[PDB]
Amino acid sequence: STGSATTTPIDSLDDAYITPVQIGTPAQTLNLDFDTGSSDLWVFSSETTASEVDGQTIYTPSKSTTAKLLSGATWSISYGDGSSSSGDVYTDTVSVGGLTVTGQAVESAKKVSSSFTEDSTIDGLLGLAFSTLNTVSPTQQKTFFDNAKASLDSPVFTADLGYHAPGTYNFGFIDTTAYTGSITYTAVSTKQGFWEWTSTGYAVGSGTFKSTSIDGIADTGTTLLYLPATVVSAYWAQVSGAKSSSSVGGYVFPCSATLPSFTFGVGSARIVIPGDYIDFGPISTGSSSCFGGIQSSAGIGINIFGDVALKAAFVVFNGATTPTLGFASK
Repeated sequence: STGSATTTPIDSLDDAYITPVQIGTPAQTLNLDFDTGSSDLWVFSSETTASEVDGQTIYTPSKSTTAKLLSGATWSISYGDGSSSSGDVYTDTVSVGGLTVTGQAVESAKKVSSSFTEDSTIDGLLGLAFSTLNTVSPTQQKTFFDNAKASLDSPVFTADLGYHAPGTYNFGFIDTTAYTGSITYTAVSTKQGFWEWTSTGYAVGSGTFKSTSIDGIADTGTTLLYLPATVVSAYWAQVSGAKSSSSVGGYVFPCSATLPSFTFGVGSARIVIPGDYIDFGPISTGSSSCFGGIQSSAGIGINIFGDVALKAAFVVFNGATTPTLGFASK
């Protein structure tokens, strides 16, 4: 089997991407944030505290003939941005782009933090990291991908995120028309539960490539590219007037600037992030200070190849017995 679903930016900045997902019988379609940095499939629901729902579409398990309470199971998750959610668990049929999993754990939110409530476009998350990170207790649950894997033509999914445009998540096949040149594969460590890999270095603009190992995670659920302070300083030093602002929470630059590209290494291959991808616009409406899309990972504890980086590539998440990651230009 295979699946193929279009993923769409939630706003003009590509802050996140939503993908329609069919849950239950008859289908209830919710728009979920596919997150390769976490491992819970959770949804706004008929159980979510009413004051914490503001425009989201909710899953109502009582209206699904295939929903079953997973008795005694609870979940609670905190994300890197400080947001959080928790609740109880149903099993139900879940389909993505024509690919169906029966008995999927669908984590129903009883509580969500402010950032979730305030984002009316995101009806929940669909985790695509390794199932070892799943938060369901006392019986940990599998991700949608883990459940689908045995039925898939090939044990893979791909992320093809657009810049200011829709893109695609495919399950079970590699669309050879969706990228240019060849795919370069690189080793993954699952030790921390993430799609963790080591970039071979970077370049700023037309500068020389610096060969250096950068361990980080491929995380579709993080907007920006978070890298070591040395790397980030080298990038922003090439933008006149750019500076790190403690008050704003990172590097800012004059909105009048033209940003250089940023290249990262994948083995001997090179992925180029155009300068425009690194512009996250005014820090507040009407400001002439713009927020940067490359930020320091210092104090996160991990480097994160988020959407800024991933959207510059066609990315293969190979979930074979020995997992790997592939990157191609597109």
